[PDB]
Amino acid sequence: MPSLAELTKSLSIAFENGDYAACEKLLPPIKIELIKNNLLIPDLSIQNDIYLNDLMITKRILEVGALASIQTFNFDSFENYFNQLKPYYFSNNHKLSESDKKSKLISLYLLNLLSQNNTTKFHSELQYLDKHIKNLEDDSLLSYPIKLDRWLMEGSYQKAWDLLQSGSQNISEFDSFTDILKSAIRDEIAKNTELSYDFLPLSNIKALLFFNNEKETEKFALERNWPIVNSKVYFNNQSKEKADYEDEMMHEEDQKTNIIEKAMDYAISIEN
Amino acid sequence: TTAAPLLALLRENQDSVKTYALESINNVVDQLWSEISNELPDIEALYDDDTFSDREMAALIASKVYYNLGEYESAVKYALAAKDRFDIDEKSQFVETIVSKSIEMYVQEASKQYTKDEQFYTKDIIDPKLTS
Amino acid sequence: KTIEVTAEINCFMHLLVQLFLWDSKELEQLVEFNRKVVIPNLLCYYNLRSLNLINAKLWFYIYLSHETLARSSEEINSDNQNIILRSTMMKFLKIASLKHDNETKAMLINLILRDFLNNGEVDSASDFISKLEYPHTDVSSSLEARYFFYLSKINAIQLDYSTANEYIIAAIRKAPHNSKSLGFLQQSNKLHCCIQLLMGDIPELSFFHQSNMQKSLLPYYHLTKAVKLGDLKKFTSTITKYKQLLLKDDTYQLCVRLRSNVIKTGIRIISLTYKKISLRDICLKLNLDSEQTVEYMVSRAIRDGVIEAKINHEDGFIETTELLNIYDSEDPQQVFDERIKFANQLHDEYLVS
Repeated sequence: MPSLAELTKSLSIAFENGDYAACEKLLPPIKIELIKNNLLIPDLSIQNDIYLNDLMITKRILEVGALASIQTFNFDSFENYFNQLKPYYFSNNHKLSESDKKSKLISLYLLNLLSQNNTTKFHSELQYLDKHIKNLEDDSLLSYPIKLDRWLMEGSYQKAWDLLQSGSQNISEFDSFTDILKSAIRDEIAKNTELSYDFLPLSNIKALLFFNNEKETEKFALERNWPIVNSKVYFNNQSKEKADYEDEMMHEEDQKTNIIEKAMDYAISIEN
Repeated sequence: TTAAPLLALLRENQDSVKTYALESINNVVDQLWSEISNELPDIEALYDDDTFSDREMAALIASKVYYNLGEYESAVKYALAAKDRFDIDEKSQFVETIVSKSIEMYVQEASKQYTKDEQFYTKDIIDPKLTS
Repeated sequence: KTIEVTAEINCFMHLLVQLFLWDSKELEQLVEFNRKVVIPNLLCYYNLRSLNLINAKLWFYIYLSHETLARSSEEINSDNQNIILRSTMMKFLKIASLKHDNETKAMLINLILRDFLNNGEVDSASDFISKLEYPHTDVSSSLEARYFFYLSKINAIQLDYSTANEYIIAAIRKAPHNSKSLGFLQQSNKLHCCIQLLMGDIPELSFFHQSNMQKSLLPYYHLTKAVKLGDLKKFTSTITKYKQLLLKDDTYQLCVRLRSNVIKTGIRIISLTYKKISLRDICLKLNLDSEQTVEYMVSRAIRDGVIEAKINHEDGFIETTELLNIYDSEDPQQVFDERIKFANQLHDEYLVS
């Protein structure tokens, strides 16, 4: 936004030319100013007021605060801004305070939601959008997170990895997520491999994990706790007893005992 | 139907930021409660501070939520601590219900306490708040 | 005086009711007035014991019109009207006591649960259900099925195929007569078919043929075959055709969910039972499905539990287990415990009556 004489104007100009840390310092004083205004929380007393120093101003300020938060690598704060910002566009319906950076925040928000590994939240967000059909398909930006979410489920790790590396969005602020997402996939791929192969070459595992330096692959094989013999990794699919609990599993002994108690349930149901 | 703008602000710090949300949330707890229940640990966190003395106003919102869940012993306690915002002459669905439970709790306590003592209501053995 | 006052209050319930469906003046126009009778001068008169002197119909009809959007298509695009109704009904659920107002408590749960399912968070569900759980003697069969249906759909989103299965099967029992064997039965049935597909595979299509509307059944058949036969190409092309269906039902989410399963079902048919099965046959099939994840998919399958296997890629062989004479000890343990439970519950039902 052009310079006039607010904090709001200066913050938008700063973010564009860099200055991300400076912007994060500015964000609590910027908040303070907003507190004075009653227009910070969105109202349902509007007739349809979408002017600057109504909804529209308040929207623009939150967005810039969301973007600053990403850049600083402060995903929780992004969510805070997003929770605040999100009604302004629409809850179910509102058309008159729409933008194209909207598309990019919600997609950044889906992905942020993905790396954390919650299917239910993901789906829940898609539903929240103004329509099921219109929004999910129409937006280029939205397409990246749905497609990545489908293939992660599917087993098509390589297509999804490849799509993030080559991506347009990778330059921007999918950049932030790329490091988290890479570790998550590579972990899944190492477990598939652990199960499937009795033995496999070291060269093969370095390429599947999406390394091409020998040394890193030795560190990861060790982290995973695999023996390696020369030229080959050997795999042990290596169970232990337990992984939390839930009886029918033995606090103190006997499934036969669980049968005796459940026998009292059906043998009381006879006698009388 | 979202409490999310208001609920988001509790997770940020500065007393001003906490104040701005609290009072918005207070009016519409009864209405907005489903969403507000998930932010409950945080609302308890406001309460447990005593450098930030709008503890009593946290407490009052939290009580409403505790009622709806069905932890009545817990709600009653927070309702006491709220003090000058627990007024029994207002007589809403909120106020009436926790008042009922309050008399209930004194009565229970007063059985056990009569058998032990014959002066307990004049003393600090039981809660002055309950007594008042 | 007692008799006169009751008579009026009943008279009003009829009058509003008759005045909707077949005698309204426009449903959207009328909402204000319905809201006006409820909030002052009605809840105020009741001593918190009403079950029959307020009814689902009033809230059902008002809310139904806000979601129709073709006899309404809003009156404020800010979304003030519908948000306020969601708040007012949410406020009522506090007002329906946790010891009294029990039938009326449940009707509120169904409406609130719908609105979150269409477009919202469905983890907002979680509180309503806990609150709902208290002794009931007065919640009717129709309401129960509606409960079960919203509940299954939520659990389906969250990925519990099993919970939603037991509830959905329960749903289509009791309620269905001739007024619940209509549109409601159709919604329920869609979900019940889907659920079986996701958890595993669906029973035969023979039964469903005579027990439902035929118009629905043809699109459902098309969807089931694609999944069962396992071909991806079938599944997309089919998904494309019945876009209109999945939209009406509020099941666009199926497209994401079913896809993994289809690809899995296409390996599963193939009986990899010999000591070694060659790699080539499985790569050959996968190429059509998957353009870069032929090895990944065979691996993915093994980790899932679809096939127990070994692969070496040096020797290029799959060694596998016999996918035929499985089902041994402790498979009866699961059956034996579960079937006894089912027996005890039926004996209990004999004792009561």
